[PDB]
Amino acid sequence: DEVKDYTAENEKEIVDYLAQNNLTAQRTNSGLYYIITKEGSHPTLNSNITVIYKGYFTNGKVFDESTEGVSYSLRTLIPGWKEGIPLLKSGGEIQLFVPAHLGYGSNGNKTVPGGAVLIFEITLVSVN
Amino acid sequence: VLTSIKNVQINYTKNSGTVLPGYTPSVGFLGTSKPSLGFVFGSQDDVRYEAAKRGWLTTYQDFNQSFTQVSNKLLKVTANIDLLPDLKVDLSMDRSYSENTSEQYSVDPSTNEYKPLSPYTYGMFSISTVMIKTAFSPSDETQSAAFDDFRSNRLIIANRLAEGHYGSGVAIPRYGDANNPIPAETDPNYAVYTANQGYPIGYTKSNQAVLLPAFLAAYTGSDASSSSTNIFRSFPIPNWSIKYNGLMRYKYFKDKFKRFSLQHNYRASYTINQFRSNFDYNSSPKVQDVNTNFYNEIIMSNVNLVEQFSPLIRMDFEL
Amino acid sequence: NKYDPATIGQAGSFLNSNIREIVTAKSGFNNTNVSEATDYSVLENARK
Amino acid sequence: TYYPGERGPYNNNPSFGASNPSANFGGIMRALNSTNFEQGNVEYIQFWVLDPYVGNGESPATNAGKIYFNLGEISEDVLKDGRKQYENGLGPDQVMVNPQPLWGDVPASQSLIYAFDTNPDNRKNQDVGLDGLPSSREGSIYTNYAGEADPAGDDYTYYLNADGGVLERYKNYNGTEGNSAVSINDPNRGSTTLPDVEDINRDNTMSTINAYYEYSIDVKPGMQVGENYITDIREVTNVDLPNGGTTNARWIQFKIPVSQPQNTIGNITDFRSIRFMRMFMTGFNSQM
Amino acid sequence: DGLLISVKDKTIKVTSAKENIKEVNIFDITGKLIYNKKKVGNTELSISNLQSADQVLLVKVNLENNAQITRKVIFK
Amino acid sequence: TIDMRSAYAWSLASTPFITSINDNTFNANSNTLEYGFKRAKLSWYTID
Repeated sequence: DEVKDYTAENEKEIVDYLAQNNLTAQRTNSGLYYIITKEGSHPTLNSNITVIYKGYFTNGKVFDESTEGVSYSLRTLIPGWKEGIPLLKSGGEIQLFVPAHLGYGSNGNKTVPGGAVLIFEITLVSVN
Repeated sequence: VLTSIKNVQINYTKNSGTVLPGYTPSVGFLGTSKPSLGFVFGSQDDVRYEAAKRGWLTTYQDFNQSFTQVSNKLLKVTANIDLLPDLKVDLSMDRSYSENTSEQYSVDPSTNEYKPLSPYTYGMFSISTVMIKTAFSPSDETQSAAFDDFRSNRLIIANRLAEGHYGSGVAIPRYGDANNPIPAETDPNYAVYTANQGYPIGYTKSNQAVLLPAFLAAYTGSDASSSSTNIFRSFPIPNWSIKYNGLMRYKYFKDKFKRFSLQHNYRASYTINQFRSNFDYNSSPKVQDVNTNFYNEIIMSNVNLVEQFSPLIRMDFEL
Repeated sequence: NKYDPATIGQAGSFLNSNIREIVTAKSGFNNTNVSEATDYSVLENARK
Repeated sequence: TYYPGERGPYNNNPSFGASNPSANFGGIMRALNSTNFEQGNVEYIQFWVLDPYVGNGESPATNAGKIYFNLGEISEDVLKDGRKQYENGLGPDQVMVNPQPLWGDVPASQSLIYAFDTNPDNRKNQDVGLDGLPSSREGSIYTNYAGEADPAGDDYTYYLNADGGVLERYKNYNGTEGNSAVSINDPNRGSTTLPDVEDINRDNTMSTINAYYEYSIDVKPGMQVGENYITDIREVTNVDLPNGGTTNARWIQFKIPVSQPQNTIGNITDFRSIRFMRMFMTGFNSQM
Repeated sequence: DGLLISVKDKTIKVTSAKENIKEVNIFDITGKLIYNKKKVGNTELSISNLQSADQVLLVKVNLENNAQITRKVIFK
Repeated sequence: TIDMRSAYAWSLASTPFITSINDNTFNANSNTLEYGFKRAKLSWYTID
């Protein structure tokens, strides 16, 4: 077994990123940093949402792009989304700083290395 | 003490193939070398990006033909051992791996960049293994030790995969904790949560990556805490054939016996008839399926463990 | 369409969880005029 | 042999002897190997039958009834509960439906092969009929006849293990309980080994559609050619009998055109899918 | 030798293992062609059309490699 | 001809309809034990 811990590394990288770029992010008990830029007029664990998100790394390299609304069940997503989406209503915009343990894990997948912080810009337009 | 081995027959066959459409330039009278001299003589190296940069790929942005690659690997190691003067042992190690990849492509009008589109992979796998550790265990419609091991190893493999995914930095989320409580009876996922409460969130009892290595460890006699969780195996385990004309030497010269030979064979293989890449395993935030299992990079339908004592024993003696 | 197996009974789909059961296959449709011969068919042990 | 005054299998009518015997039915059904009547050009149903009002054991002239044929998608759910009952999955150690499906125990597990094992104990616990009860718990479901030895009325009796005439020995030969004995030397010889399953076409699925065409014929003492789909009548006068006597017989050939159904039950419009053929007798006052 | 004839109930299922059926001829014990399928070109055959006034009927099938094989069957 | 008088090929049938799908003559529309209240006895065989 080659288990690798990145919680401290991810947290310090997020702190450094928030120090370089002037942004204030609240921290949850699970280690997720979120910035809610605006709200609307809340999705649950069983709810279909439409997102215009965009996910990149700490260096600005985008690994996932969605300029058109995509429908998700909010129960099949990464824990970072499960903890960030119910924090805002339809029409709001949020920015997540999901660490490795709340994202793709310590092993990751192709084009996304393990132990990497993922910055998501999500625009929730529907909670159908 | 190692002089028993006499011959080590090693056969290794590697076939490769590459189909590239959209090749605009033509050929000459005696042939061509436009892509690369190696490609004509079988380099098999990447030429797609080079061809796009050189500008001799199709500029059509809706090209429906797919670039294809094929690879076949076959290892057929054979060895002979003579541990005893009247005992002959033959060892065989077989491994077949076929991988076919296909992908559409586009050429960027600017800078002529080769952009792949919807790449997928499939193929077959087989490797010689040894599963004699549970071969003689009693197993029928009423009892089976190997099946009990299969049932038990699922939780161990799920915990190992969770540790691999969740790198021990936080408590592993499970279906029985407060963070993921059992839903109401009207919830569609109530049955899934109730069936496996102590398992990690992304690794249930029906997850392929959980119960495939568990099955292999249970039916090969390996320990679930240290068995390999990888789909493919690299080192084939030898299968054996033993012949013994030795009992005739003790006292059977004048003990009414004129011939005596014992024969034994064991040959076991592990085969994946059709594995393939999964499109759901991508960079999208969706990581769980309808069964709340993490998507696997490689998906298969059946895995076959074949074991054959042919024969288990052969006593051939003439008086 | 609304027969999406991914969105079974989420917000406005025409399929319920009963669609997963052969016994309650007919009741798995939110529509009214659904027939066991036209709209859908069932096989308990269909072979691939 | 049809008994209108005798209670049928899985019948729990509190007042059966006080009801009119002509209002009851006795029927059987069968699957068709070739379901495309249009391609096969299936033209009619032809049967040579024996007139039961002429022979030595002739029925009374007042015992006139009707025989109905049904062609098409007929519901295989013999016991209407929505669940396919197969008795090869029953047993004490097997998982049943948590609520009792109104007819007895039904296995909750998906069936794989319609076959029994060779364990006599398992065979006893499984071969209990379409009700799913081993003749001892049948009183819970069939309360009106709980005092009888066979409350459901589905006990099987071998014809050489019975008593009486030829007709009497076959009265319980079609029972679904106990008709799959492991040993062929058993006094109550099974007559079959396949478990009794609510699946006639052997497609593993229990159809519940009732879209079929209905034809009918009359059974009357004075039937003649030219009506009631009668095409030929053959009269035999001197028939040699094992007791040395003589009797008269009258064979009647019926040709019911498939293309001219008398009624249409359900939503069926073409003969391209005719999967089940059923025939049931009704309207008779006494044994026929 | 490669063919698996079977008569379950008023049907004669003919399956050719690793070969292709070309023609199937069915004869009664008299020698009358009660069935003839001059053109199939398929692995699996299902006649299901015999009259079979008697029980024993003779079937003669030739494959794509011209392998005349005859197997007597009892009609059930 | 297709022979249909085989004894072992017939089994106990379900409750039929006598006029149409809306005909409750033999209690065929009943969802209770009354569905089987009109079933008289019938033995189908071939004398050995």
